[PDB]
Amino acid sequence: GPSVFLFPPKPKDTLMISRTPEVTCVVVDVSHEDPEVKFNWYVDGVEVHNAKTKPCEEQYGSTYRCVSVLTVLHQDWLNGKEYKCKVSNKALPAPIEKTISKAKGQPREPQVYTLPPSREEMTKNQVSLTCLVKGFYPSDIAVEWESNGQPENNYKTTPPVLDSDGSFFLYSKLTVDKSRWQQGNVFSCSVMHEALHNHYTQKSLSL
Amino acid sequence: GPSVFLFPPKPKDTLMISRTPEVTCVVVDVSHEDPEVKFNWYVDGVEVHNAKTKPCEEQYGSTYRCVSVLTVLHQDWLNGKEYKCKVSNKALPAPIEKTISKAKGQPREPQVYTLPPSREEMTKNQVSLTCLVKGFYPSDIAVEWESNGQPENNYKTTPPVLDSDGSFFLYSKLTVDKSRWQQGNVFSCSVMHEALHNHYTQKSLSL
Amino acid sequence: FNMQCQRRFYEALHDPNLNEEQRNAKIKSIRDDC
Amino acid sequence: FNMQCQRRFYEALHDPNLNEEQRNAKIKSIRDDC
Repeated sequence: GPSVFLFPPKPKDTLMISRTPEVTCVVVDVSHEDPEVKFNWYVDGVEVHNAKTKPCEEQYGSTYRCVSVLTVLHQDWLNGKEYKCKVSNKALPAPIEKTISKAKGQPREPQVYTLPPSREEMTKNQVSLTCLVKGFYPSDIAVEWESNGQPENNYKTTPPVLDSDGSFFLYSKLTVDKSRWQQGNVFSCSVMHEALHNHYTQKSLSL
Repeated sequence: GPSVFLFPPKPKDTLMISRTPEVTCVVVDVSHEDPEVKFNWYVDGVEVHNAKTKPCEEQYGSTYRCVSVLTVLHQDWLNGKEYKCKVSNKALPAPIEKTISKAKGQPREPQVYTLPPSREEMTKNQVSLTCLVKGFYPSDIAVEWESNGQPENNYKTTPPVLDSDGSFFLYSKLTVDKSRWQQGNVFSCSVMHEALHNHYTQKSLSL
Repeated sequence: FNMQCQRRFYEALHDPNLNEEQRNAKIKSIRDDC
Repeated sequence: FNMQCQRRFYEALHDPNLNEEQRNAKIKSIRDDC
């Protein structure tokens, strides 16, 4: 039968007032004979009506996928409100309901540290600019890089790792040609997290 | 019905002649009425007999899980030999076969770089010693820390992250009291990987 | 992004003199009139 | 661990003058006798 998944908003979207955080309800394997789905959305059990439900799309096996997207208020997500998607179909005797909310627990402020390339890596054609982010809770976080007021997109970030004191850490690695680094360009690690002032901090790294 | 999982050896065990690499075959959810499994082991399709099979043990519920462990030659694992576990049981019409081997692909040597604590972290009670390991393939790798010839176990290592050139990187973080760091102790990141000379390299870090 | 509005969002979010209704209205104003 | 044996193991493992049989034997002697 049809199964339902409910996805949380992107961490950055809940934190930055310039973005729109959304919760996403996905139902898959809707049969071909009963192609129609109805979504009901709830915030702390109270039905809401502002969802964007697009029409169902046929997949390979002739079954149907159906997506509904609910935009949520930044402060409601951060304040722990509970978002529920209910999926109704004729092939189902009872509707399926999933529910999600923000990770519980006292938030903890990430400490952000930039680490320049070691002298040994300077012998290579490219070097690694490192951003260590440690001590944060919950694990929802966004990390980005820029230089000279322009985004740097050539970085990889590790998943959060649970540390022994109940907080998380990660590292973000920006690869740059050693020539750019040696010409003294300023690079910046930007971190977005609930427990940071303004939800935002930027740490610089330069030769 | 019964299901079978086949676990590879630990990366360190295949690499260090002091260690004994092992492949492990686990069958779960064996019926209570037939608490009886037969393991057959094969190396590149040829049956081998040196496995250590422990008697089945019954879990919660009435079902049993059953483990067989096969020791393998370091060079055979590294040279891509294929290890197969066959699980036979009266409930099953057909035996269940699982096969594993080393990840395939040209091995690439990890580059190992230690990064001292950020000058801005020296205001805290504890500081972070960082080991960057990059450029390695396959992802099988072991990372440990030492100081003054004794193991340091208070570290966390990220899972490997696939970089954009088909190689992997990771960071390992050792937390030390700032006092230890400032009194000049030498700390060591040790990395084990099939593409390192002697499968082993150690890089040092100190004030 | 506009750092002005992000600062105003955050200060409203954590203003202890605002209750949930007042906080929502002031955050809505920032969202709409930035 | 003993670094001597580990060096000998690695040298035996990559010695291009050893076929599989000769490599297995040299590796087995290393593992067995130190």
